[PDB]
Amino acid sequence: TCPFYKKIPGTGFTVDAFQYGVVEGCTAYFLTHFHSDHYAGLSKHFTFPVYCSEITGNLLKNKLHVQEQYIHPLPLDTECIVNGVKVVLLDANHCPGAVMILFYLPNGTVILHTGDFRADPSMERSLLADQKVHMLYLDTTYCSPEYTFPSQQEVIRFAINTAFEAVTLNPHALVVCGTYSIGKEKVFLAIADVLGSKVGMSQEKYKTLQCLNIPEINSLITTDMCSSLVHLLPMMQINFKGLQSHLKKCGGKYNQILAFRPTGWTHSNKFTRIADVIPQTKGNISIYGIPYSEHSSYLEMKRFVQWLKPQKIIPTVNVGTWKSRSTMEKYFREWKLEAGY
Ligand code: NI
Repeated sequence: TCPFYKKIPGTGFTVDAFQYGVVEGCTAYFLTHFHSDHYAGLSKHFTFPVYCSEITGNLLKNKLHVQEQYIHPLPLDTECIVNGVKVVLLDANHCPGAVMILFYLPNGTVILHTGDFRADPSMERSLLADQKVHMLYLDTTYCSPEYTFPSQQEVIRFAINTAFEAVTLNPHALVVCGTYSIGKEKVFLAIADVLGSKVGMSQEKYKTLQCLNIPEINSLITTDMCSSLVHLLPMMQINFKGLQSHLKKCGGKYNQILAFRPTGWTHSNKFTRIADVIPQTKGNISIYGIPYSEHSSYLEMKRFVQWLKPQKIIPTVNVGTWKSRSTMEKYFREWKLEAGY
């Protein structure tokens, strides 16, 4: 049965609610982004209207084989009508195609559903500023003060400098980047751009990237592994064993690997500045763990919510345990007392 946190009250709308079969009373199913926990249940067998961004629609058609008749793409930053209700999709600063949805209810209530997001100050100067938002459905992935991380830009600058140095020292070194879903494409795109290369990958991953509306993409990526000095592999294969095996496959064209593992947070974010990062090394393979997040830090989340001043918050992440719900409720009350709403 569909949870209350996936229903928009006073409409027949749901958000990210595809794993429950037919939801009784639902006339329009929104999909915030193409991550499998959110699209779970969608397939060529789905026959109700799905509303989403253009990029998400491209993925639904080509990767999941959802029939075109049921895909309803909407543009961003544009007031649209769906089933007699005014809605706006906003960029979520998550993965490609990911949106937040603003619902303008017939009774006059305004609801923001963030989907998955990485809060940013630029959101305080969007259409959200034009009116009061009463209810917030919030991505609470990192809703605890220990979760700090660097900016995306600091992480990219580190990755670019690291790769340029290693390949200038050894022109026969290969760079490898791990991946398992869409998101975090700037890691590999920026390293390839500094090295004057295309990015090589599997046919399945190339197909995915060709759905993302990236300008000039044919100049940036290829399925010809041989021609390229930045390669993508599944995250699972970024270990000494998998990287040695891969080096064997390339026809001795490279004698060394430098690899990146973009992660979420792990325990050592608590001490180590990006400049201090050092890799794990075994012989001619070195691997760097880099904390590249597409979710809000605690401080980013707190800033956004204290700016928005919602009357009610409904979390969408870590809601399966009481302990987690209680802890989140405590932070929400702190933030409200501090900021005066
Ligand atoms: Ni996501």
